Amino acid sequence: NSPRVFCIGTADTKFDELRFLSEHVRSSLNSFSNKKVGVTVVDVSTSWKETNSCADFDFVPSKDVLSCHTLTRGLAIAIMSKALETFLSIANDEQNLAGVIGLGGSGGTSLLSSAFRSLPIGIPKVIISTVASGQTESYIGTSDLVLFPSVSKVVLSNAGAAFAGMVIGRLES
Amino acid sequence: NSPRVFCIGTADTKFDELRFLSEHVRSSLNSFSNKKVGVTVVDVSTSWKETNSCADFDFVPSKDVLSCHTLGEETMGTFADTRGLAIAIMSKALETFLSIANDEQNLAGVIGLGGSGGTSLLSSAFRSLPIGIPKVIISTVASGQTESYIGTSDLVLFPSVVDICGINNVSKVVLSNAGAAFAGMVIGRLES
Repeated sequence: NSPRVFCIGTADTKFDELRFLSEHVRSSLNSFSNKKVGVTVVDVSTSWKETNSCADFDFVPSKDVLSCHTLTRGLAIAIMSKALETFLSIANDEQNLAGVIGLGGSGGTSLLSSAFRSLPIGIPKVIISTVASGQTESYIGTSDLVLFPSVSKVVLSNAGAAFAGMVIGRLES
Repeated sequence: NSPRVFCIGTADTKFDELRFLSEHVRSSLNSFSNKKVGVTVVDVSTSWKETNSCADFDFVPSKDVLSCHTLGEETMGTFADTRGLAIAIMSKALETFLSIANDEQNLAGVIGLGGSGGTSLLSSAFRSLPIGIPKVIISTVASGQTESYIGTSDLVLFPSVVDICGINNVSKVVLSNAGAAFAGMVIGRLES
């Protein structure tokens, strides 16, 4: 362990999408840096998925995010969104969060958005979303949340690379 | 010419923000490289407030942008006033300039600043570029209705958050981030 970065998937995101992104983030982190940042891959899908792991990455399945939470645009999302928010409010409270990146459609975006913009301005926070070109006010609110429009390796690549950029340059100042 | 990157804005009012961000794009591009990409600041202002250089950056004045463009349909557009006609002609002249840079495959990326007016100017031209070339816009409008600006492209809007215009505490951290985000996209694409 070390300072962490999170690649996050929602229901929407297919395994191979998340793998490519995490792989590209890590690589790029290593490549941009001047010599280290870990890549924790987290699943926050509201529906079950036949996979509680992501290649060789430190993982945290949807059951675990959820676990750390106590009890309106869906109940499922309302629940998980909250559980995510608390989850990385902790890892940021440990001063061990260099940024977060996730992908989702309209549902997944609205899940990640709120959980993300609850993080201090300046903390790299990225969402590769299919609702980027449209009304974003409700997602970005009044914060520095970046929405990359849509997934495709070329766009996964630039998003991934853009995130590595913000992180590294923020940590190497 | 080596790969090249344009940091674009209306320097007549955003000079400090442009310099600052380019300062950051440049050092990040350096830092993150393993090898050499130039940073060119370019002015698209249409006001009397004329600007001739930006620190020690390669610089192209708004009249240089203008001079590579032949007038077209833009001239006969609507327009509440002549400022808006200047903005439209400039926007199209940017489109040509960028397009020329990309035909001469100098073009490794574009980034820009702007409010409502800048963002329309940069949008229109940034999206004429093929998908994949890094194109970012630090805009006070990213939080709102973006369909207009991004259309169907890969253009990314960075929200301006705003501790205000100019440079201070929290606009700085988004400018840095935007800068480094852009740098990583450019290097990553070139060293991939």
